[PDB]
Amino acid sequence: LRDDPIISTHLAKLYDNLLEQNLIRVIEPFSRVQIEHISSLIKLSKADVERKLSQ
Amino acid sequence: LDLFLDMEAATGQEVELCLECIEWAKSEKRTFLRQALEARLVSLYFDTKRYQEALHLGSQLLRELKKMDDKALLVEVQLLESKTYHALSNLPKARAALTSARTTANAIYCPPKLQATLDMQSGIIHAAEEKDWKTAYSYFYEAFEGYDSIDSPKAITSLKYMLLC
Amino acid sequence: PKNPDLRIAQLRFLLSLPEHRGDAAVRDELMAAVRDNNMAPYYEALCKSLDWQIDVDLLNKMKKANEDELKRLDEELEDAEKNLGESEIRDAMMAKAEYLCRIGDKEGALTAFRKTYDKTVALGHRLDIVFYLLRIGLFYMDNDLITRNTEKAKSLIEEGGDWDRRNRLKVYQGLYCVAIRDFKQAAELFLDTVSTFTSYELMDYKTFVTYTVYVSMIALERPDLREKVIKGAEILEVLHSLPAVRQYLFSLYECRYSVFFQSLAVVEQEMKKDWLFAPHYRYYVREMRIHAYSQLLESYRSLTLGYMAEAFGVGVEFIDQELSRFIAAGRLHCKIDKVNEIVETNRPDSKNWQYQETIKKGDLLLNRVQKLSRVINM
Amino acid sequence: MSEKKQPVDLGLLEEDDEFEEFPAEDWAGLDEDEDAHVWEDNWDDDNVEDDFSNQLRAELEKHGYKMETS
Repeated sequence: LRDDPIISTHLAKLYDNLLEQNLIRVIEPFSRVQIEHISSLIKLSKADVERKLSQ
Repeated sequence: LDLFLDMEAATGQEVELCLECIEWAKSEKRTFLRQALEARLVSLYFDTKRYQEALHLGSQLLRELKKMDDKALLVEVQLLESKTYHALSNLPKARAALTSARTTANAIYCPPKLQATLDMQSGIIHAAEEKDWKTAYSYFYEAFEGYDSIDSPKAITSLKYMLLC
Repeated sequence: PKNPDLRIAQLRFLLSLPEHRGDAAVRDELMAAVRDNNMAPYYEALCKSLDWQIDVDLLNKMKKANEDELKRLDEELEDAEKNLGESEIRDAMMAKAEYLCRIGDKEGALTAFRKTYDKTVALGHRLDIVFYLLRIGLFYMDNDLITRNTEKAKSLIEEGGDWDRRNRLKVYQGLYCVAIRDFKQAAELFLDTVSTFTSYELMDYKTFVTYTVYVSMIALERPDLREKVIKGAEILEVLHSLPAVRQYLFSLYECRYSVFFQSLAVVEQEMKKDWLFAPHYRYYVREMRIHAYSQLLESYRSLTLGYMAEAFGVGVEFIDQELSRFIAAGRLHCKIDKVNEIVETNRPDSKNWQYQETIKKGDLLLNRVQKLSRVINM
Repeated sequence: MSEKKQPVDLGLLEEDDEFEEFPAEDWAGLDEDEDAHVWEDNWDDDNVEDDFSNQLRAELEKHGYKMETS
């Protein structure tokens, strides 16, 4: 995937879209929740998640 | 020339030496020869990712190809013109050069090296805007029909494109 | 005029204010002194130039060829005179007038372009003479004098948008909207950049891109940028020209301040020392800072100073006085508090404030119907 | 009445007779950069301009030095 073509952006949009389905999955029942309770599901950092969410 | 460029050795003297080939071909006044030397040299600038003089010198090559004969040679440079506007991510000029190569190559039975590359690039055009993956999957599917059993890196990237789209 | 002596004579601003860049700027001015009858411009700005030793050598040669080609345009004008023709006298008067743009004197060029302005057989030639006042009005930086003939040549065109005539006037709309600080109506002017081209009469195409990246980059939001240019392939072509511009779009759009302020000094030093782009360099900085702080501060309700100082890559002492100046001075949001040393906005700007944006016009209409009451009986 | 405008205008002619076209031309040094630019913006730009005309005018060149020191 370092020799991957311009379609790496399409793969990244597939990744971010599955991330979007994750976000509209777990946040959707939650009015107000811990960020590590909800990122502990996905075991990822809150930095990029905060950036994509806030974006 | 092609067997010298596929070796991939000392590309600095390759472009200048190709300019000595265009210089020599014009010195003996061989027009179609230096048209072929520009036709491969613009692929060398496509490999160098030098999109300024490839599009500029290739466009000046189009000014002497739209007037002259050998319409199948225009399919190469409007094909690679679609490759360089897609590489610069310009969709209307890639669709216009694509469609011009289609209506140029509609009368000519192209080799499947050239015939399948139209739909191979076309799927990247349509799935670049992601309009219809049925049509785009038809483009990479028929592109796979063209690249079947002729070249194994082209075939493994062809099925990479089928599983991709 | 439309000569390259316009752009060489446009380097006098960066020749003027620093003493640093006045070496190459005087180099191509002294080298360009033999070109397009350059005598009276550097004789005018000769106080901004060197001494009189080698200056008095070439003035004597330019001053006589001035009158030689001038009187050949005069005798050629007289041989164009007393003869049946319109465009012969139009072009003799016009080439005389562009020659008077070459000497840089709009006394005889005002009346000369006025005479061939009266010899306009069509309005298209009239708009050509108009643009011949616009191109020297750029160097002359008049305001109303060059909006007068575009106001009068604006109405009653009726001949359709031409290819670089109407496009050239649209570029000139880009010119005076670079001059003026109206921006959200300057946002429509560069939309012809599909059709804009290298215009050596005024401005290079890549410099047109370089100047429209500011009004787009500051004056437009993320639906505006994502709508026009991030969608648009025209900037996708010309982003390969300079790698900085791609950083100032992608890192700004990506809201990465630690690199954008590291690179924003190039926008600062680039932002000054420019002809038409100078005096607003205080405004673009501050306006871009508050637009960035509104960009981060829009999606964020409460904010620690730690992640903020990490985000901007700056000490807390500067963002302290920043947003304190941006409550009253910048006027971005509701009051920010430091009882917990944490940025907290409220921003009730939707529900009731959506209604109370109209109480200003309610009071202005109230005083205007008090003016209507002042109409009563006298 | 508007005849009490007359001694106030005699005061105005004394104000214009303080400096004769020294402030129109010298302040026109700022007006030639400021003419046809909307002066509501020139109050904000004049506000932060005159605020930073004393110190730290550009100052974005200095923040890169404020990175390692702060």
